[PDB]
Amino acid sequence: FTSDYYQLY
Amino acid sequence: GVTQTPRYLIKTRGQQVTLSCSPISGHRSVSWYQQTPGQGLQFLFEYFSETQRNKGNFPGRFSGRQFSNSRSEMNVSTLELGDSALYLCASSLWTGVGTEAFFGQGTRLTVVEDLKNVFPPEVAVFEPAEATLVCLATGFYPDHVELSWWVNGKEVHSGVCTDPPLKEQPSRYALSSRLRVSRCQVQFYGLSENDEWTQKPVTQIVSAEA
Amino acid sequence: IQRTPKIQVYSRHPAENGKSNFLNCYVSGFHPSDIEVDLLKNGERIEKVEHSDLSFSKDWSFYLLYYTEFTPTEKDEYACRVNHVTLSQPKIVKWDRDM
Amino acid sequence: HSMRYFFTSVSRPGRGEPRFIAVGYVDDTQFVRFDSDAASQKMEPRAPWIEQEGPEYWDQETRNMKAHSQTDRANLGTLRGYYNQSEDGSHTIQIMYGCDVGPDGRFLRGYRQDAYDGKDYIALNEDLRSWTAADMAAQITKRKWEAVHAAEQRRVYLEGRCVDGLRRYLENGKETLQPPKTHMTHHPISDHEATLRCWALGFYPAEITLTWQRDGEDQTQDTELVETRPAGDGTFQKWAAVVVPSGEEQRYTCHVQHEGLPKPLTLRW
Amino acid sequence: QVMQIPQYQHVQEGEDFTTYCNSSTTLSNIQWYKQRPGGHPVFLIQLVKSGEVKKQKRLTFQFGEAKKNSSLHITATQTTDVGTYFCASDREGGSEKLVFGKGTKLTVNPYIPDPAVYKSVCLFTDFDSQTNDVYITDKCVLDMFKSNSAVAWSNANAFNNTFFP
Repeated sequence: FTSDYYQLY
Repeated sequence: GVTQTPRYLIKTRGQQVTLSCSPISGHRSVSWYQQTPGQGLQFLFEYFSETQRNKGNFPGRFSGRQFSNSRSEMNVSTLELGDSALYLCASSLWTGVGTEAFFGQGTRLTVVEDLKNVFPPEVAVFEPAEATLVCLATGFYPDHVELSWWVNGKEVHSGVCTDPPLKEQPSRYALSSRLRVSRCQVQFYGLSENDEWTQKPVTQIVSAEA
Repeated sequence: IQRTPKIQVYSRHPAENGKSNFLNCYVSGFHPSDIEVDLLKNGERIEKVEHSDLSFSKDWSFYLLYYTEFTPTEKDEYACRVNHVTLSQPKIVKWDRDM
Repeated sequence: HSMRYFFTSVSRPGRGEPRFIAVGYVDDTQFVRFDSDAASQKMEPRAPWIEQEGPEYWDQETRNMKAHSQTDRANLGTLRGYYNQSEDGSHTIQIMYGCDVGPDGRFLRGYRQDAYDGKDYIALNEDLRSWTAADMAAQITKRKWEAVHAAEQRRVYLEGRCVDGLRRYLENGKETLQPPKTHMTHHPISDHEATLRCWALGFYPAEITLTWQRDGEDQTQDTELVETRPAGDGTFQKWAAVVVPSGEEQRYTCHVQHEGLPKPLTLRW
Repeated sequence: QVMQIPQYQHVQEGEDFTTYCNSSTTLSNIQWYKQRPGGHPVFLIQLVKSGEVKKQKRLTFQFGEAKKNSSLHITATQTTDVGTYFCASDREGGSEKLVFGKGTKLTVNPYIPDPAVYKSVCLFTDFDSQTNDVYITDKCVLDMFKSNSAVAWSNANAFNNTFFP
């Protein structure tokens, strides 16, 4: 439910 | 661009067997995959920054680790006959969803019943009558062949027909390849120096001249 | 960027003597969150000051809620101290029963 | 209804790894907390209705925001490169994403907003297909997140997993996730002036409105209004005061506007 | 859990290798892997949920312009296209990182054919595309393009189960 997606800066 | 070693390790039942994956430079997430033909790509466990983030459905005997340089290694203890699979490394630039999980070249593990069952391949290039050449790799186990037909020292790929191999007694294998023109070389990545021999089917670079 | 907080010390309920209560020092409106908040009984720092969990508002200004179990009494005086990068000196804020 | 995930990633120049205080706010109630400095290094439950979730869920969440912690480490490195700032500074990456639902549980509007060192670094618009920006570093993040279509994956999360977990929490929190007291206390100030404080307690959510109306005329003068202060147990507190002359107590009243109030109460002490 | 409906799909070198990847639990991305036989699954492209279609090389990827759908299309298939094409789904919320479809073993037929069957070796060579103690080798192609050479051997008729010099 927490975003499994981690887009990097 | 994932470099994975070993390529065709052939350690028998039991043993420890360490498989090493070096992800693409900058990829900080490593995923481990087992390609059993009966189950396809099965998720073993994923490593992101020295930690097991995601783990598949495998027994405790399937263990891995990741290093400081994001390189990851796995260990498969107390092997049984069902582990003769092409183990795969999936390197993600970042863990979690939304990252292109590139794949390493694979580790074609084979759990041989006993070391004696491993044999080098008997080789015979055959004359063209027709101009097809046939390099019968014969009586090898397991199917860890990379026959690519160096005619003059270079790969050809004009005609290969590496059979995707027949079993002698359906269990030693045997492979055939075809090449046409107007010598062959079959690589049996076999036993390693670590493996002991009580009778040696080491990795032989065995060819046949025509 | 650095922004000064809008410290508010208060209670869950109106101040009443002889019953349980909590000093709510709702430390809000600050950034960065590298904050050090103390709730002061007659100028004495406390260690039973388990805070809230650090979260920010729409304007990115963090807010914290440091709450301590106590009993409101007229004799002793309760206060909350805050130390932020913007704040050149500690800003003790008296706990007003009415306010 | 909405589910907010606030992420704080204050860096530490050599004092250790960056602190990753991360919280979960479905509606105006915190239910999950992640503290990178916590002993457990786990997803500590913060609501009585989230402690019933399965250990698989807790492991998933703790692995996810451990990954988010390292994500914020890498993002801090990249931003420190972008802003050309020194490592000696304690820089903050504060990240909030969330999704809105209607009373039917259908997704309404998704949020994904990012701030570096206080300023709004980059945010997700109402369309959920493109991003906003504030500076050239936000432009680089824009280019990176539009080259890999990070907006599409974030929107997928928000209108998929976000709303799924949100509505699941709704069935978890019918009794808690879904009434100001308004004491109307008075304290003397002077023989010629006084202030009236109507004392609203224990109201959820925090979308309260106090106006201090006098039967027709609006007042914002001398009506200082404090921010929405929580009480500690998930509710919030609100009050306001007006500078008025003494003896006219019956002439001034405050009007309360809360979702949990059947009618707007008015007191005339 | 993803369902790649065409478990196996034997086509010819003409066209039509649609490998629709049915799924629920809307996929953040799908990705596509062309596992060359006896090799690793080569990453082709990740279809982020932008909908639309992507045209990498002559292959046609398609990610559904909606929740939980994907596809792929080689259009003009060829010999080099042979391989087990794999789905994937990061699928936010899944403990397993990538859930893979069971693959789609793609095999093609050259559209060449004068069959001829030649220790010693017996070689069934240059036979028709539809031509589906002693050891016989499964037919394989020579992408030179004459293709379809089969080998039998033991210790001239060979394939009891065409030219016989």
